[PDB]
Amino acid sequence: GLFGAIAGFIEGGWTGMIDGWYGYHHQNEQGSGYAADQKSTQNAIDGITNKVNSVIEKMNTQFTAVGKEFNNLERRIENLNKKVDDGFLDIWTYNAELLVLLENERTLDFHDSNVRNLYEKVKSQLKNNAKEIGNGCFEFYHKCDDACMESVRNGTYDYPKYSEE
Amino acid sequence: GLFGAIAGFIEGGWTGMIDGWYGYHHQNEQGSGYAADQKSTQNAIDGITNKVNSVIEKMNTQFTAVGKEFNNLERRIENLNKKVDDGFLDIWTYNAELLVLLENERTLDFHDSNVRNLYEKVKSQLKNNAKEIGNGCFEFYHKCDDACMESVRNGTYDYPKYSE
Amino acid sequence: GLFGAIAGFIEGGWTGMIDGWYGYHHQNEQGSGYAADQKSTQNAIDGITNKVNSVIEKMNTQFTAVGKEFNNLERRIENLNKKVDDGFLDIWTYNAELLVLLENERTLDFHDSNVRNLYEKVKSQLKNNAKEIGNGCFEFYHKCDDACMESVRNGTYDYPKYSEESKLNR
Amino acid sequence: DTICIGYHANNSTDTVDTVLEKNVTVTHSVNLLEDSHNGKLCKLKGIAPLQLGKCNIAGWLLGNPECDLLLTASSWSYIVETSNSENGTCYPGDFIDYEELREQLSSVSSFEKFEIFPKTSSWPNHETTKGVTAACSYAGASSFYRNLLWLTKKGSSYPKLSKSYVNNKGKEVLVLWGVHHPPTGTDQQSLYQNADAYVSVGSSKYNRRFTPEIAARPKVRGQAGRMNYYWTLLEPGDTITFEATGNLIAPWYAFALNRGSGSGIITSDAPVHDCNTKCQTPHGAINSSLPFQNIHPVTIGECPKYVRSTKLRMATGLRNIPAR
Amino acid sequence: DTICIGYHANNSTDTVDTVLEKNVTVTHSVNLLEDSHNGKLCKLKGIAPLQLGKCNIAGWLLGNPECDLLLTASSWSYIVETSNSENGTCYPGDFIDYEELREQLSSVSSFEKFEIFPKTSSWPNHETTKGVTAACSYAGASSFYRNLLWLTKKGSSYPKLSKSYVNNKGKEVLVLWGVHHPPTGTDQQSLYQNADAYVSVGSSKYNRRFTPEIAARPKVRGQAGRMNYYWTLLEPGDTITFEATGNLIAPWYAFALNRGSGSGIITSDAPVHDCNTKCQTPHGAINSSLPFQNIHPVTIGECPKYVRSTKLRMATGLRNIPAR
Amino acid sequence: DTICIGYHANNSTDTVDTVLEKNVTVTHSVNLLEDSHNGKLCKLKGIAPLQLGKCNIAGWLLGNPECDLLLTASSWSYIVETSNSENGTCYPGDFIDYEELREQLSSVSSFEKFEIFPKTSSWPNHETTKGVTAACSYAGASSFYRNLLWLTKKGSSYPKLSKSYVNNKGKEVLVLWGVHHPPTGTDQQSLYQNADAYVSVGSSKYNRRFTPEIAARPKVRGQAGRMNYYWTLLEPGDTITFEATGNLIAPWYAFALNRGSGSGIITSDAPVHDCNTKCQTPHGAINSSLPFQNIHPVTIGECPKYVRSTKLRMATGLRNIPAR
Ligand SMILES: *[C@@H]1O[C@H](CO)[C@@H](O[C@@H]2O[C@H](CO)[C@@H](O)[C@H](O)[C@H]2NC(C)=O)[C@H](O)[C@H]1NC(C)=O
Ligand SMILES: *[C@@H]1O[C@H](CO)[C@@H](O[C@@H]2O[C@H](CO)[C@@H](O)[C@H](O)[C@H]2NC(C)=O)[C@H](O)[C@H]1NC(C)=O
Ligand SMILES: *[C@@H]1O[C@H](CO)[C@@H](O[C@@H]2O[C@H](CO)[C@@H](O)[C@H](O)[C@H]2NC(C)=O)[C@H](O)[C@H]1NC(C)=O
Repeated sequence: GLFGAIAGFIEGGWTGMIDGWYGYHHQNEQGSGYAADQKSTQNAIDGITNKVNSVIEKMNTQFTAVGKEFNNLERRIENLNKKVDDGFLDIWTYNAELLVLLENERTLDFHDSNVRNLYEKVKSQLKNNAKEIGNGCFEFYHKCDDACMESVRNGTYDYPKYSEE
Repeated sequence: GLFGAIAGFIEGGWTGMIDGWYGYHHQNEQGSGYAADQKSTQNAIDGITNKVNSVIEKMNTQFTAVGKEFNNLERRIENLNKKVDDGFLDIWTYNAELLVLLENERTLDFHDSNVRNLYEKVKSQLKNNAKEIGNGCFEFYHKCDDACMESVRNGTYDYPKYSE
Repeated sequence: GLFGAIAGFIEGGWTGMIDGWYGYHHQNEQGSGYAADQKSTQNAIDGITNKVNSVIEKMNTQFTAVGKEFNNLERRIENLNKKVDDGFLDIWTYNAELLVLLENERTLDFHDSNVRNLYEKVKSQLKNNAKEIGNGCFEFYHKCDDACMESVRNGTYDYPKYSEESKLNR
Repeated sequence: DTICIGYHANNSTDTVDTVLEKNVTVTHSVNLLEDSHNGKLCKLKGIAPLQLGKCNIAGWLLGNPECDLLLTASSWSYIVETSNSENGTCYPGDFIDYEELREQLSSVSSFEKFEIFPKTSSWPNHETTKGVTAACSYAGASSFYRNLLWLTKKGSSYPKLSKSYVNNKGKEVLVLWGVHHPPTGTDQQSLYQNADAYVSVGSSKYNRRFTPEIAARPKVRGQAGRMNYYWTLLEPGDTITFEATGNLIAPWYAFALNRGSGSGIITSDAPVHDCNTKCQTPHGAINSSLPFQNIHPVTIGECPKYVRSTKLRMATGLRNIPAR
Repeated sequence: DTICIGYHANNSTDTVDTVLEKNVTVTHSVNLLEDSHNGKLCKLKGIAPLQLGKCNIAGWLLGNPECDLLLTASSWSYIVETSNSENGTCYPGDFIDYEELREQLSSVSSFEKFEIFPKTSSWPNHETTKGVTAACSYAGASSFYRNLLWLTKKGSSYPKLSKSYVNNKGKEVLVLWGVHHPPTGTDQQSLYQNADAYVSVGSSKYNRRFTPEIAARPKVRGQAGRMNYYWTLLEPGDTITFEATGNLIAPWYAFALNRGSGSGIITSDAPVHDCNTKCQTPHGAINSSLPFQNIHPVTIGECPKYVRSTKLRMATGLRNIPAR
Repeated sequence: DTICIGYHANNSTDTVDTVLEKNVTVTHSVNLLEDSHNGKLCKLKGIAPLQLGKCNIAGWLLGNPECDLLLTASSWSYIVETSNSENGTCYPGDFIDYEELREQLSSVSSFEKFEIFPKTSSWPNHETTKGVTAACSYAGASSFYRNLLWLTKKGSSYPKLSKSYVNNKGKEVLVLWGVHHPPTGTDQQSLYQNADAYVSVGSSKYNRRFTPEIAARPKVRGQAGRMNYYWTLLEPGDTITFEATGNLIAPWYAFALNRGSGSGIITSDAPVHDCNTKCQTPHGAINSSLPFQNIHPVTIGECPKYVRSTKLRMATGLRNIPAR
């Protein structure tokens, strides 16, 4: 990844999380489970849905486009006309493919960036009250319950602390 | 944002600062104020200025371009000529619009990156001598005066510290 | 740099490392030396190679392209023909240049990203057992020999195997 | 107690391509390239295309004896020639500006066929019969075009003929006629009677005089003589005048034209069926809202931009990594 | 003691678009799309355009009576026809290669008109008067083209005429002329006096022999007869020779041409004014250095590339968030 | 004990350009723009080009006396005209559809010249000698085209001629002829003994009558007379017939054509050399696999896309910062 999150410091994705693109695991004394982040997943969908629509608008459709006949003394005109059709075909085929190739790179890097920005929104929310294991995982110091979890995946932590060295 | 700085971990901008693009606040015992970074706003301006000029050079202007007449038995040649004009017009219109959309994306993310890079240049200059609050704010541990502030927004801190 | 790594927090490049694009330099009690990272240098080469080949494929060659003659009463047809040639030359010249400009940006920002990602892959392997100096350098707290060095540029550090760090940490 | 940040993954096997890497499995993607047609030629706006069959434009417009099915034709969504459209000009000769006339039928949605010079009242002083040929035979017998009339001498006499038509149809009238060119001065006499004949045609914008080009030529369909076909679009209210002392193939039927963009001529061997579409190609119809299609360049209606691409799948989701 | 890192903001309400998000308020941005014109047709390099008015190229060059204001014209920056430029060829007939002649005028910056064949000394044996028509009436009375001379028989005699001109102007000489086609053989005699006449014209690269196409046609502007207009660029040092036994509309005035790129012909109803510009369109002039403009495809001078876009604003500053 | 992370560097001075910054020194880069040629015109597929020299296509095909070296030409990879190819039509006149003929020759790889109407056996009743002119002089004496034959009257007698040829070559035959247009009726008789002459020519797809356009014209290469040159492609098994009562420049030698794409005509003053290449340009050959070249638009073979760019270098390595 260009931001090293996806296929990076978070080696894999969760087939278990099926309600969003990005989310949390959270293992508690009350149970496990998965939870997708509305905030960030919606923004992506709106962004991607917008990217696709922008591409389509730009590629105007094609109206009645038929060919022309030329007699045996109009070879220069027949070839000219043929040079134009193949000329425009070359260009549009180029633009079409080239555009997808580029945007696909931008889209995958987009998701990468999103996962990264999420991880670090959590990290700067917890600070001391937890430690970074590895695979994008935080281990709690102050024991957080199901009610407390939903305060983190909400952008509203509270930081009542003590630690445990 | 792509780099999560602008409209990210720094929720808003400062209508205050008007002498640059990026900068510092700094609240001291001697007062407050704003100060923009010459180093980074200059590079950004040299860059954006250059991106614009590059785009313009590529789009070669348009000299004398008039239309042709065709009699009633030249309808095929007339339509060919028409297919060429509308053809090139479709392509240039598409390029022009498509290029802007793309470079605008590149441009906003360019700024985002610049804010991010500046914040972490400071963070790697202070380390223990300050803590990260939230909105890209550093709280000092060792009390820094106006003379000391200008050493940070200078790239020349000194790191003499304590407690903490 | 878009990622602040190259020409950023790592100010300079190493003319001494000649076997790869990115790598390490450790300084040991057994000695110094340079070493390129296969894993990340190969993935860059494969990607860049791919980028170039993708570019060439899109720009298909040019077969027999000759000009046409016209008599003094086909000046409209001659100018239409001339308009189409100059017309397509303008576009293809544009694309060819514009494409390289963009991809050159993307490419340099690509390397920048790679250096950054490597640095942070090491930082996340070591954590406490070393302290960040500055120019992408890690100072050890637990004394790492040639054997241990290779374990880091291998992605297989053994962190818990170290609390001698905790000792030197103060 | 712990909490982890991760991303989505699924069983999707859709792959896309980027500039740095190919065949990258993703979670979600849209297909931009339409590659599925109908294999059928369908109606457009509820109106059926015109099948020319073994006849081409010239065969249809002149009235080749082999194209009698097209006599009824009045309106069409688009015109269809096949691989077997060979029946056009049955008597050997040139069809002046044929390619241009075709270009004109492209923007014609329908017409009203009418008898411009009624065969049985227009030529009191000339032989309206006898104007048949083995080249244009129909039902084993020598015949001729349905829309043209071969005027010959009436018992060793071919008086100067003059005949005009004023356009009252408030539309354009397509008038076709022919000029005959015999092999020898003898045939010229047997047919016309005047050795030094001419054909003159005049309208408000059309003025041209034709003289018999008698010569021996290689036999085509048994014919050593030639016959040149002409046409003109008579503007509303304009008059067209025919003068001749021989060699004139006079108009019999003409056409009142109704213009209308979006129409055209296509070459296809795909069958016609009772369906309706907004997009038609030689290979078949297309019901799609994708921006692209690799089926065919030639299009009639509202269609996706044609491209040579084999694949245009654009990524929407993220890199798919189940790592089970 | 604290220190914060942040970015700029202001009251700017400029919105740009990106591929991911539309209407994004930014702090700075340049407009690339020029959409403001002058509403006026202006000079170019200090030289004024040529207004044709109710006349078109044909009328101007031929000398149509309604186009007498243009007789003075000698130099122009560009040529301007309007919606009412209908006075061109007052006597019905074809202007052979008219669209081609126009294409030639497109690269002409000026010329020097002159009497190639002086009307009162070039034709001693023919009727130089009487060559007028109701189709070309002027001041209520019958007249004719100012640059052409309709020759006729001098009292029941039309002796073969020969008349050449050598190009000593050191430039191209545009020579125009015509060949008259009467309706009946009667008028042919009344006009020319030889029933079997001809018109031959020959230079170093031009050789053609015209013959009267006597026929009856619908009256156009009260004329059943026709007149076909011809032309040719005579090269420096080359001779042009006219021979005729009738039907010749001989050249009276000619044009010594001056080439110059950057010129052309436009169609505009906008008024001409005493201003200067480096860019001209049919809608008006443009004073801008922007790369693009959506005013008009047709352009004269140094102009921005025309584009259909409504808005082409590229961002230079950052996303604007005052968050008051 | 410590460990640092860094990146590559070297003495490389290659600079590239990006959108934000110019002249960026990098470690590695590839050049996409080919700007080096050969200075020489080379073979293609082992076959050498055809040097017209001081002759052009016209001179070569008609058999202009100055073009005798080309009489041996049978096969070529591509045709080369020079800056001095001024020897074509030596008797003044139009070469009808000459640019189209050149278009045809572009897809012709070789042909077999042959004597369609043998001089000393085809015309028992017309003068086969005397058909010479100073305009087509050769070796200080008056001569004529090699592939053409100027028939005249045989002792005050020009009987109507008729001569046909059947295409048995299993290819298309290129047939060329001419029609002569004298300056005066006196010459017409001296040449043809037949004041009212015509030339008729027809195959299965060709039919056209030519008539003497007697007239007085400026002398071109000492000739007030003119000669028009015509051509036709005779399909395999098709016949062509010639009838004339005068003025016919009869075909003497024709050409059986061999088709082959990938050929063409170029204009170049670069020398031919015994080398090979897969890409040829007017400036020289190109041995490269680069995607682009700024050498020339005109190309023959498999070549890199032409572009105006002066530099096209794309970065592969990273920024180069030795910082010694
Ligand atoms: C209609 O077209 C068909 C196909 O070209 C003609 O049939 C051929 O005619 C040629 C020339 O006489 C013959 O050599 C072939 O043997 C015929 N082929 C077939 C399949 O019949 C037919 O003559 C045309 N009829 C008319 C009236 O134009
Ligand atoms: C100059 O142009 C005007 C405008 O076309 C001509 O006026 C027309 O003349 C025709 C022929 O009689 C009339 O039927 C139209 O009604 C006229 N239109 C108008 C608007 O007046 C005029 O005849 C032309 N004169 C010359 C000498 O060319
Ligand atoms: C072949 O081409 C040469 C070169 O153009 C001709 O020589 C010119 O002939 C003209 C007309 O007689 C002279 O005015 C020029 O001065 C000649 N130029 C040169 C360089 O000699 C030559 O006449 C042509 N010969 C044939 C047989 O076509």
